[PDB]
Amino acid sequence: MRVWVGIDDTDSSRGMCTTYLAVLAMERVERELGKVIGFPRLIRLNPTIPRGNGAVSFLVEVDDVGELVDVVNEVIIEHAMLDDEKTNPGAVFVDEELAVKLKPFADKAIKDVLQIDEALFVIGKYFIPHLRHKKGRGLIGALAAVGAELEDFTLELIAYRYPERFGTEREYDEESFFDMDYELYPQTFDNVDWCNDVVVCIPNTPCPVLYGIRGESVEALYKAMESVKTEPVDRRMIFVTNHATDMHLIGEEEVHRLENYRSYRLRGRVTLEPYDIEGGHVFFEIDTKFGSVKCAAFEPTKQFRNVIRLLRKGDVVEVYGSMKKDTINLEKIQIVELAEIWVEKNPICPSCGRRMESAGRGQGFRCKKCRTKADEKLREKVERELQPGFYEVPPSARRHLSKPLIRMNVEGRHIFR
Ligand SMILES: [Mg+2]
Ligand SMILES: [Zn+2]
Repeated sequence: MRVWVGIDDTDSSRGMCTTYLAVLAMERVERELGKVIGFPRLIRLNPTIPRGNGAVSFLVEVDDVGELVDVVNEVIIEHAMLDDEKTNPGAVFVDEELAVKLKPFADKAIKDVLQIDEALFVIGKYFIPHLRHKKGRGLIGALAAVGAELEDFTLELIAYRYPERFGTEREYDEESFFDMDYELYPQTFDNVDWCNDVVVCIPNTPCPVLYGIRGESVEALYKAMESVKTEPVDRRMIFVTNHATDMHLIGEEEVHRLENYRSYRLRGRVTLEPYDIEGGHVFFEIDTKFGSVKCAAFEPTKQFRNVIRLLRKGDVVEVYGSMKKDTINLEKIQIVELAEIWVEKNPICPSCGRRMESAGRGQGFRCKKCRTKADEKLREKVERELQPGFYEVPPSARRHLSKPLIRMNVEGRHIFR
């Protein structure tokens, strides 16, 4: 029997994660019960809920479901850090035929906020077998990993370390990764920030992941793997993911009001012009269908603040990001229509080229150093530095679910390698 297995909430801010444990589980199943069918899936959920918010599923074929539960159960007891207060493992076991009924659930988990009671209701309703070793908060993610429909998807090859070296500093050749990026980009993407000289695919944490490489094909991913120079790789796995799909984005048309803890694409026109602040942050405001909305480019977006700092009143713009504390964290932005600015100003002297000074209330204008004259004010359309089109935050600040420009089929994209 083909059964989908879902798991979340295994993470300890010290030595275990989500994906690692799912690989172990996969190994055990493969050896005790049956075969894992296809690739496992890594499903990131609402990225606003109080880094790295992702559940995992995989398809297996086994003879008996009750044994499957037990196998996974034991994997959890042995490997998950159950003592850690922020670790409430959940897992579910769903007939292939029944996964489809969970698409809406998954959707809501990715875009919205969910309660445990809902997860439980669904489980009771379909007599879904499940594990909840502590709190059942992890059953939300487990159910979502199983239900999620992936129209668009990307792949990530995740390489894990040898246990012996968990918690220690990683060893790797930096150039290795920049070189790998030159070769394969964009079949691999967002693994390096050229502008900021950062290897993005290598985490900063006491976790089992050595590196994770995002990309479009299995071919490219394994190519990336062979070119890269690191300390030895123990386990390795490719997941189909909802990374880089903007799957979390609720469009303005979809909704009456805006809420915090949700993410949006919405168009507006600038009202309150941009202004820096206290910590290296650049705010502004736009008028929208929902009224006045605060947008923000925080310090960690670096050069992306430069393009934001430009725009002026009335500019038509479309914004992408999460709402926290009633302001939108910009991930991406489109300059749609540039505001036309007219200006009436003093005439430029034709000889010396400097600005003509007034000559009195009705007396027109003059340039005294030449012997020159003119009667009416020069009238120019203001020419601004900001081109229309699309702009995004640099890779070192890309959020997991943020669809990067390179993966969009649009005109006027401004990408800075
Ligand atoms: Mg998680
Ligand atoms: Zn002059």
